[PDB]
Amino acid sequence: ARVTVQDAVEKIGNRFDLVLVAARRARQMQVGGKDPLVPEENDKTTVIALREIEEGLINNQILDVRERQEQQEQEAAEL
Amino acid sequence: DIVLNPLGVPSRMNIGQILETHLGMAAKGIGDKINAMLKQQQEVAKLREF
Amino acid sequence: EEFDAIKIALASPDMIRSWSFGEVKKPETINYRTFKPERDGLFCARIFGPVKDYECLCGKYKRLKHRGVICEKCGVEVTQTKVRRERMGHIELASPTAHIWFLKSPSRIGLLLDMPLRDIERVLYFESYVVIEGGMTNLERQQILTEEQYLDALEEFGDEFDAKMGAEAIQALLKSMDLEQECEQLREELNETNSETKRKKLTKRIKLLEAFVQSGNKPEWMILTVLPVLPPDLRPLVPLDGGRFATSDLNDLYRRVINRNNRLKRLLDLAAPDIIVRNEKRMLQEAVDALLDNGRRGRAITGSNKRPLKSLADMIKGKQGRFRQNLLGKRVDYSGRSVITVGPYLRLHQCGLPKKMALELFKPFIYGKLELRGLATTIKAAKKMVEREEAVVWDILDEVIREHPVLLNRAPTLHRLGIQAFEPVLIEGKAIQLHPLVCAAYNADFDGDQMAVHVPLTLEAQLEARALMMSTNNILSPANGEPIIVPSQDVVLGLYYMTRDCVNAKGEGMVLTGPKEAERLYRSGLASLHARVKVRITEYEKDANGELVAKTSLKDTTVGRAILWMIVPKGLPYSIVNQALGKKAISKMLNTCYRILGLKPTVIFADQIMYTGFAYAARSGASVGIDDMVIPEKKHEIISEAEAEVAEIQEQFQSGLVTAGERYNKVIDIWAAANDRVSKAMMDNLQTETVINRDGQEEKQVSFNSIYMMADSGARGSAAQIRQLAGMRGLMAKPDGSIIETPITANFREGLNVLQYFISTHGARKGLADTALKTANSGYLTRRLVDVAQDLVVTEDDCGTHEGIMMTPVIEGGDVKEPLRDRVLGRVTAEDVLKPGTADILVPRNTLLHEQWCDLLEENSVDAVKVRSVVSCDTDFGVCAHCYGRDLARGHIINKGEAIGVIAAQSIGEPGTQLTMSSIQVKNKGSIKLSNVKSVVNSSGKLVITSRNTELKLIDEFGRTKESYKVPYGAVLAKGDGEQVAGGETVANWDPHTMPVITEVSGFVRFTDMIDGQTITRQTDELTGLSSLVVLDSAERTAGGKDLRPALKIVDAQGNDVLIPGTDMPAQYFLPGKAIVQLEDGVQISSGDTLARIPQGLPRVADLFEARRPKEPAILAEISGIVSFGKETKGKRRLVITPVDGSYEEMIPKWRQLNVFEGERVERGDVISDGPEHDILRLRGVHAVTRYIVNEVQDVYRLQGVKINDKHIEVIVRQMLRKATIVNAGSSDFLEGEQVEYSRVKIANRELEANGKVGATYSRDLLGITKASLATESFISAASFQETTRVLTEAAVAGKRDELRGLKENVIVGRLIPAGTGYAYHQDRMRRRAAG
Amino acid sequence: HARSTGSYSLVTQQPLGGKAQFGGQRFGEMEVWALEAYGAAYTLQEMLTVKSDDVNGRTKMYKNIVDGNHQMEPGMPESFNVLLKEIRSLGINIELEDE
Amino acid sequence: GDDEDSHLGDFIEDTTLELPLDSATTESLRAATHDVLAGLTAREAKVLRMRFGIDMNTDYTLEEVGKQFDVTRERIRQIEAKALRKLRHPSRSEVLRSFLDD
DNA sequence: TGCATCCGTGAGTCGAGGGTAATAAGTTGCGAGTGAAGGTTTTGTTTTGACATTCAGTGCTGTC
Ligand SMILES: [Mg+2]
Ligand SMILES: [Zn+2]
Ligand SMILES: [Zn+2]
Repeated sequence: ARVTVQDAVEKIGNRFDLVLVAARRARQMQVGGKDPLVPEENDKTTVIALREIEEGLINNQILDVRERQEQQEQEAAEL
Repeated sequence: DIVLNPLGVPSRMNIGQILETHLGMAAKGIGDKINAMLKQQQEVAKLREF
Repeated sequence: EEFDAIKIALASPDMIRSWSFGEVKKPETINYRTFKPERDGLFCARIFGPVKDYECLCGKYKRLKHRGVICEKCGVEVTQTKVRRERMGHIELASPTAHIWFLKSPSRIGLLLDMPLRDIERVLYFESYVVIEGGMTNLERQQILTEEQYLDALEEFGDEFDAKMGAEAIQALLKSMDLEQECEQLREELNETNSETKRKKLTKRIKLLEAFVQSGNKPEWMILTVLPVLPPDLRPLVPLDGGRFATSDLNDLYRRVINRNNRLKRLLDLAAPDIIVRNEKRMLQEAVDALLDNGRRGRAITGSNKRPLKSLADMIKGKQGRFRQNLLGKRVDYSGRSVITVGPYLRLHQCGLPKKMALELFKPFIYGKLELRGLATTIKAAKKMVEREEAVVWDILDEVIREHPVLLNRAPTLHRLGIQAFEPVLIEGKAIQLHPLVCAAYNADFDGDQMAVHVPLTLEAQLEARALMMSTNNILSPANGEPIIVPSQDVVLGLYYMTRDCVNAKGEGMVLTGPKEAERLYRSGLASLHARVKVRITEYEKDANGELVAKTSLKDTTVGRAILWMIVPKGLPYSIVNQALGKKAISKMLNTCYRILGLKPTVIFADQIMYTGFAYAARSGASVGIDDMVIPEKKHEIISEAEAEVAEIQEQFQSGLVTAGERYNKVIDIWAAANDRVSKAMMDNLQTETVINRDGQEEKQVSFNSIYMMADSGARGSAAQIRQLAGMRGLMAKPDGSIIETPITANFREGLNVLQYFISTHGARKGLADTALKTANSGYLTRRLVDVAQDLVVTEDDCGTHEGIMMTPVIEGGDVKEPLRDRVLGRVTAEDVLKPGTADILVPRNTLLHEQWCDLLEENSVDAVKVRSVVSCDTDFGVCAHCYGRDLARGHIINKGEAIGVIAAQSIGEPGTQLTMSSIQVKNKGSIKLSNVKSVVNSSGKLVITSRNTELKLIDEFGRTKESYKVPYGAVLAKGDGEQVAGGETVANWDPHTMPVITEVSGFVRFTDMIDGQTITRQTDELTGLSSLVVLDSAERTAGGKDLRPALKIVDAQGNDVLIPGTDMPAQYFLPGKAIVQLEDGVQISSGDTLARIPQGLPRVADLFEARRPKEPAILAEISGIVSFGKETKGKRRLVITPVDGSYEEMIPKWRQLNVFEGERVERGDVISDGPEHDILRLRGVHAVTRYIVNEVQDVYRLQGVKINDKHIEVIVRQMLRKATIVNAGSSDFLEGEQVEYSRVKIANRELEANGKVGATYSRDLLGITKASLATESFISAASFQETTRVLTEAAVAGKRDELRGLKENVIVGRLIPAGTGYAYHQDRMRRRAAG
Repeated sequence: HARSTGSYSLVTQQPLGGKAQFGGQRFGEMEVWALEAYGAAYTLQEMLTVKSDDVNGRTKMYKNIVDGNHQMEPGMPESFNVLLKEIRSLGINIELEDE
Repeated sequence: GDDEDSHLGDFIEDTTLELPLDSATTESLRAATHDVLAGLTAREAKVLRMRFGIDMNTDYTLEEVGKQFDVTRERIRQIEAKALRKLRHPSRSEVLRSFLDD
């Protein structure tokens, strides 16, 4: 959280992907403004994204499975 | 007045920086005698003695 | 927008007109009153652009009435402005003139023609003519003709020869010539006579000719005919605020072309006489080069400043230009400076900040939040609401601030940890607050050293300031395995007072129940910080698997030692806090804390070691004075007892006995021999002089001095710094630096002399004039160390290739030096390695070597193991994580994506600033090893050797060596190798002056091959009588026997030569000078006795990396075999070697002493001269090349107290070896050296099964590392920093291109760096090339 | 000293020096190596393009902060093509090979 | 710069491009008006806006307004006064109150 | 294999007050171009025959 993002690296496996997979996560909530999964606890968007990470909730695949159902469910709406 | 660091001394080795305190600590001691002897007002004969 | 690569070539004069917009024909810039751009001028609107919005000059086409219409009266358009930077102008010359990058420097144009620059300089200066083309074959091309011999070439023939004297005369020589006739005729005779110094010009031109062929460059463009003019936002003409103007320099320089070109085309119209038109075209190239290089060709050119001008290239040259100062480093918004100050209440991830600084800095972030609040309505409204002091201004400020971390910076940056990223806390001040514990990370203290501040505005870098650079992510420095939160001054002192073992404190002996209740007793005045009190505790261990197992025990401990147990998170023994807790123990007590419990407890822990360290100092108080320093009474007599002796050898010096050196070396000793004992004067008088009485008579314990508790703490110094206070302060010296005869008898407690204070400046002003230029020499050395490492980023998990270097200790010289396990620690094993009970292989060809597997190797007595280095890794364009082991900074398995080199280039160049300031005896008992030995049993019984490679090494019985020492060729011993030697027994002995020529064979002597007057003298011993034929040195003797090698033949009674045992080689000593053979004729000498004796830094680091050979290289043995000697001193001695089956004779400076004799055998890997020792790369392997260098410069740091992991230097040795000279051909060129990786490419496509053998074999090469950055495939990586004129000539003659692959390339162009967070990007860019 | 967004020069479109002319700081080339060893790539794009030169970046950064969408649209520095026109001045053709 | 550090090239500013805060207030000026024009009518928008040339390339005048709708140039200036008056009632000029303070 | 003759690098941020000077010909026409000035011209703006229309000024009628 405020002090530590080490447990956030024993989840993914990479210090640099954490800079990417949280930024891809928080950009759906910075200006995309979606619902967060953890409660807020009066924190900015970068802190709820890392608190999301520790319980195994936002991965590289979970950032893409969440969109790929959402892509075709949007692409079953245009026609 | 000033609480300052002790350990600026031993590698700079200014023992004379300490001796600015030692001699002048009773420069107050002279100025604590006479200032205690002007609210008492003994005579000239003790200030002329001192 | 986006572009893949770039390209550079010579620009044709057709390319220039297609680049441009209009021909600048008049020097007028602005009129004298109407400040206006000028028609047909330099700032012209008809060429370069518009200025005001949709507004022409005279006022015909305005206000979008006529969209695409030029005001044809004045020549000016209406269109969109700000093209005054993009839009170049041009100019057409009348006489063509020459580029100065392509002429002055090889010349690169006369180098093309093999024509001298002095042959050019009669032509392009208009001194004498030259031929263009002899029509008749009587003359030949490239022939300078003087103007008087030109008329003879005129009046002979007239028409059958063509010759000018002009720049056109060189221009005609480029249009005329062909290359396919030349470059296949240079092909024709490269095979005729390939002698090198003629063939190296056949190497360079078949480059240079065929450079132009396949690329598309032409050398016609190499002499200018058209010029491009800089868009006037690069050459402005600006006013000041006071109506005064100030220009760029190039408006002046461009002016000197357009006038002097004008008074040629006008002077051509009037047909000036043929003397003057020459000087007309002289001045153009005088003034064209004034643009390119002001002070290059002749005398410098200055103006009204009376100082030289900044040229066109000087905007790219040096650090005054744009590569070194305005592209890599920059200016920056969103930043500021202030002064530092401490905080004893910030936690580690926090830091202070002013309000007035942040509210002024975070002004773009407030104006977004106020509209989301709506108290401010618009933008200009919200700016108004800053000055009006709203409570919501400081309720949005903190709400902007919270979870937005912030960089801080300090100069000089010396390594990675100079920049960090804390979290803000506000305070009501104007000075940047800072944590105290980060002062080890900066080598800084609080004397007003300012610090920068920076904000990561984007989302992504804000995460980098939290995931990468947040100050609790990185505690462990990349130099070693000890952290950088070694507690600095008072936290190491507040402990050392508190943990102590005296008997003074009341309450000692009764038992307590818990470390809570000591608060109830010590504060009440029934307890003392140090009172030795039995206490029952409850510690915790992890003897399960990550699970706490309880135990509870009692400890006869002290009270202050017990209160530390209130914090420590139940994993450490009570024995770890059972000491005095100096700086030695505390830093390991963090190291052992995260050795066991992981990282995150040791960031909470160091928080609560700082809060106590001031708090029990605030109980204690540390006070110093004059009374604390005590002189013992043994000062008067100890100097007086030598003071009677300083007149003693002076009185010898009056008797005329003692010389200068024997008296100077004795007055320096006895004056300082007692100074050695003034440490012994203050030890027993000031260590246990205390007498506190406690249930006995007295007590001998620790001191109550409050000084020796400061140095065993670790705050400032140790027991050598008191010697400048309590005793006398050593000796003194001159700024020349010779040691003084009379040292000091006074100090800082009594009072020095007016002369003792005079010469004290000498050691001090020099001592600051030394280091004030020793910070320059490291900011040099760092800057090129980061340039060889600018390509190094990991690629793959494994190469899986052959094994590499071998891990052994460095224990030579004295005792243990480096533990093998620590050099083992952090790595991956290379070879399948076992335990000393056979075949217990602990690796599956690779194991990560952390500390518990290091404990296994310390357990077994085995001490040799192989570990992959960067040399045995062979992934192209990177290294592998299976050959790096542990990233020392993060402290676990190195991932994929990280940098490698620049962390080591920050590691190695950091403590360069902190750096610059007989008989061999056995030590203990054990085993004996001395191998690679051929020796003899002497006339005394013991091992006497007659070989070079032998030396003594002392081992224990287990196998792990204790000592080793060099023994000379011919050393007399006292025990045998492979025996038992007791401790303290004299093994070896030899005279230092002589190197023995001791007879290994045993035969009679005979005075052969020397007759007195030819190669020798007769020097009989007038005292003894015993003297043989005395050989003389190399210059005194007669030349009539100087071609005859003088040999005392070993003969027997029949007349033979007594052979060596084993060989049929004759045994006679070809004895060189100064070697007086003792015994006369007919005497049998033994085996093993002397026939003749032969009696007699940081720029140091800048040899070891800058790839320099010494001035006195010690030659090795080229090829082995039975060697003879050679020629007699035609400059130097030659060496006739004849191998056992193989195939050289070369120079020898014979005025030094040789090693191997005229007929002795030598093996490769042996010096043939004496001295210090590229050759070891030429003839030996690869690993031993890296061995001597790593074991020399890491050795330097141990001498001056630094520790650096040897991998960092090994990282450079891989970047020190990139190239490979080639022997054969068939696929490519023949002998030019090339990239070793690419030399491993063409074996894998052609020497592999496409063809049986068509390739070319190759060794390893070695550049200087200051030019290995200049000798590169990328060129802007080489043009950014050094010699920018040269590297942009050769890049353009060949038609190079770049791939933007180095990380200095992606940073200048605004791209993302190919490392770290951006490496996971750049491979998608890399995979999109191969797929589309 | 402090500067959010202040004044700029004329030849290279860069911030200025000092506490006097309302100036920005200096991010020296020693620090870029200190930043490379963290692998923090994006701040190196941030601290040259959007904070020093790239004029489309330095507005669309500063406009987007007033929205909250803390997003970068970068570009090329104007001190890169101040180098092109001077290396093109000396008869050398430099260019960009488009993808 | 008396040490070899600085020159006259450091010390001059180019006030040409736009101020950073003022180039932002151009859009907040523009996105004000269309919302303020949204409380109007289509024939009412088309007489006042394109006369001033908002979001069009050109500046239309009273003649090109007159000859297009029918003939009339007289009453369109009076049409805009009703586009002045209801918007000068301080109910839709709140987001004109600060740009008034230029 | 030397002999010298030129080439080219020496860390890093802030503060510092403001700054240039030598020398020189006139007389004479005549052309291209900054002002004032001629107010008339293309476009902003004033009232009257009238009619479908909203509406107010006449008396009316109707209720509670
Ligand atoms: Mg300091
Ligand atoms: Zn005009
Ligand atoms: Zn490898």
